[PDB]
Amino acid sequence: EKKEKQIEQQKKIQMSNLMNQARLKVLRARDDLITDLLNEAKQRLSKVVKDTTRYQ
Amino acid sequence: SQSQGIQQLLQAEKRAAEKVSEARKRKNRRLKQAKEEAQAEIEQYRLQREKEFKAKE
Repeated sequence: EKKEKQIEQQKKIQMSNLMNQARLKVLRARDDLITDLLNEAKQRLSKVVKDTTRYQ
Repeated sequence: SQSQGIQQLLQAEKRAAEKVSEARKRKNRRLKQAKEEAQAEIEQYRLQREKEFKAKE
């Protein structure tokens, strides 16, 4: 009877293991995207300093 | 004459000792069999609960 009541808990456990991978993959993707925007911004700054007018 | 009384008394001791001793030995065997068969039935009930749980799982 206790093991039968635990069937909903087992579904939530197995689904949570999948969702923990999913959440952290999605969040790592968000951070990689913004990190690459900052990488492109650092490149764009290294371009801005080539124009002596703005760089002055 | 007297030999039938000798045979009755020797058989009286033999029967009264042996029949009781065999029943005492049977009592111990039946008690051991109760534990063994109870456990075997408990294992069959466990196997049923497990097969039933697998059908839920």
